[PDB]
Amino acid sequence: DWGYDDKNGPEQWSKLYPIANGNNQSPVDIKTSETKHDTSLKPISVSYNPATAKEIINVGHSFHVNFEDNDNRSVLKGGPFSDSYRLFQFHFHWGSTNEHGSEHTVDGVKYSAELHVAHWNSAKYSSLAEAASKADGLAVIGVLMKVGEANPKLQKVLDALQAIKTKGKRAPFTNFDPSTLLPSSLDFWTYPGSLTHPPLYESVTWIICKESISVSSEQLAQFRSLLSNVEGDNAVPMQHNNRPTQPLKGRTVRASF
Ligand SMILES: NS(=O)(=O)c1ccc(C(=O)N2CCN[C@H](Cc3ccccc3)C2)cc1
Ligand SMILES: [Zn+2]
Repeated sequence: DWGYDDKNGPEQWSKLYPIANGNNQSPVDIKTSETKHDTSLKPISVSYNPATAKEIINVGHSFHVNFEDNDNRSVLKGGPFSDSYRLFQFHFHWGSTNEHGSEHTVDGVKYSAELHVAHWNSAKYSSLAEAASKADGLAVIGVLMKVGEANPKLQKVLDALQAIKTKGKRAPFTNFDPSTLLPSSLDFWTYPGSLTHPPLYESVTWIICKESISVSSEQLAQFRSLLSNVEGDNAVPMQHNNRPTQPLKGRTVRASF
């Protein structure tokens, strides 16, 4: 299959997934001198119901927190969108050291981690599986995480990790509103892009917050403590899971501010 190590990592993904060399690949470096302000961009509005939080899962290369997505209890609206988008999961990316780990970069600056909050177009489509490969099917909020003070909002997520230490492990994760993880200012950049790992579908409208959130060095250690192996095998920590930034290929990054 695919991964983040030497033989199966980002540099080699194009062999199984040709779209990796596509025209709408993510993530990107946001150059602030080259962004175009857009007055038509409405403010981002998120309205999430904590009752939709369902489950936390170790997926080998990462972990996901999944949400019930059968109705519109948890929605994203506004920004560049006419359609309402339904929350389905959030997850993080991180790096081997504090010096890197984010996927998106801003004026060449790499952050320590990045939060992704993913949604699918339920106005246009009937399911995530239908939406996933569509140009307007997915919307992901990206939040850059800067190493510094411990983030108490992250704690419930971090506390849950001891129950899903190895690949394939899953556990209930309930009564959680992930808008509590977002920065106070929702000023954003947006561009048309892709999933940042296989299958790399060019189906994502990216919403990148200009304001970062904090994470401590020890909080990052907890991410890196997660194991990629199945229970009983020799422990293989998830050291990193961030893709290198990709060519803009003439796309414009728009700013709401
Ligand atoms: N980093 S990112 O771009 O924000 C990103 C967005 C969505 C997903 C995701 O939900 N999955 C991808 C892996 N297989 C699963 C099923 C799946 C496959 C394809 C599309 C959606 C979901 C779940 C992963 C990464
Ligand atoms: Zn992601």
